Amino acid sequence: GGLTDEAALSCCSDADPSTKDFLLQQTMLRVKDPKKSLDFYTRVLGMTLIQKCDFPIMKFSLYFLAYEDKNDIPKEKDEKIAWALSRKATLELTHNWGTEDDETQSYHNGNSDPRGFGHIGIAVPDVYSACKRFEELGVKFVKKPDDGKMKGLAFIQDPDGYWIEILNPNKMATLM
Amino acid sequence: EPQPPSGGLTDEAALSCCSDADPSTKDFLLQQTMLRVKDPKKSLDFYTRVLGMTLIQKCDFPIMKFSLYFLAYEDKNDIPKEKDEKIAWALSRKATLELTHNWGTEDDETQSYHNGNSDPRGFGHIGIAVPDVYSACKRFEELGVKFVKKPDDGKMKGLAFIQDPDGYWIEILNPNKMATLM
Ligand SMILES: CS(=O)(=O)Nc1cccc(-c2cc(-c3ccccc3)cc(=O)n2O)c1
Ligand SMILES: CS(=O)(=O)Nc1cccc(-c2cc(-c3ccccc3)cc(=O)n2O)c1
Ligand SMILES: [Zn+2]
Ligand SMILES: [Zn+2]
Repeated sequence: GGLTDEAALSCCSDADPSTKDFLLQQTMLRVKDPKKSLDFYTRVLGMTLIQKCDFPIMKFSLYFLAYEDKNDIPKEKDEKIAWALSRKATLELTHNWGTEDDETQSYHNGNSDPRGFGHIGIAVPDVYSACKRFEELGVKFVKKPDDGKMKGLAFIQDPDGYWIEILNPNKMATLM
Repeated sequence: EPQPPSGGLTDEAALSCCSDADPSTKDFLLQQTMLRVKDPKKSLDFYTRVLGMTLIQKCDFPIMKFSLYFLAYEDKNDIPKEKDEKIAWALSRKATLELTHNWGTEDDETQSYHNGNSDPRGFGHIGIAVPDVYSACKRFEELGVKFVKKPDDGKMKGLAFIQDPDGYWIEILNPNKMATLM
């Protein structure tokens, strides 16, 4: 069986004062082709590319996507990195150079053997209107809002096949 | 001297693939990152005691034999007591971690999840911004935390990777001391 609410609470500790300003800054996913991924995250999902970092010595690039206003991105280089890497809730897309030209290469989404990571999730004001727009855009669905047991909750996929949950926080309590 | 090769995209080519955010997406937020955890007792102790996150919501689904534990950097005094209000508040917080416990995994010694950092790769890590990478890592060392990369080991100094009980990687970074690494 699972843990009781009390058994879970007993495993939790209060926050040490040295961690009081820590923030959950990024989730990193590797992407085969950044051209496809940037188009999906910006045009389809509405995120903004807030920082791009190239590491020629190590043959990779990092793309930082976030729900931020493009006009808040600083003009100066060093000021840019400090601002982008201090935003909460960013998505870091790692492009290992050359994967886009390797026809046999693909990344694993974590939802089949071996499992681990499952998904990222976007909270939206209306799951149905968001998903009607995704359908019009040709987005691939793992779960349409009214498919299966949990109504009003969807899973779409990005170009690498990573799962993205689409949820409305105000319509979740009814699923319990 | 000759310069190292320049692969991938230029800044301008990357921006050629970016479109302005559609106004219908104006209120969207990146709410959660889901990771499967073998033993929620160990994971809750790690994320709360070591990292200072708070358990904001616990969901149990007996028919499906799993539980969800939502962790976030939120004040515990902001957690509503009433069930419906609590769910709406927790699931509307930005930057939460959803830990999935498939019941029974904690009893199976031969069971473990994949961290995405060995074949087959995909997900890499979550990352926490801190005021001081060095003092945070000194404390993690005192607490017996497993490291992937100490701050001054490897190519990029002042950036660390630790691991949680399932072996997922967690980057520890100070955004004010990253620009000097370029
Ligand atoms: C066991 S699994 O790995 O297949 N995952 C899974 C399956 C079904 C629903 C949800 C889910 C529910 C909920 C939820 C539903 C109702 C109330 C609160 C949370 C939140 C959420 O983020 N997710 O992903 C998660
Ligand atoms: C390419 S990889 O799969 O091996 N991952 C990886 C390894 C080491 C560091 C970084 C990193 C750097 C930086 C960074 C460093 C300096 C300046 C700007 C960003 C940010 C960041 O989030 N990460 O993860 C990423
Ligand atoms: Zn990172
Ligand atoms: Zn989820």
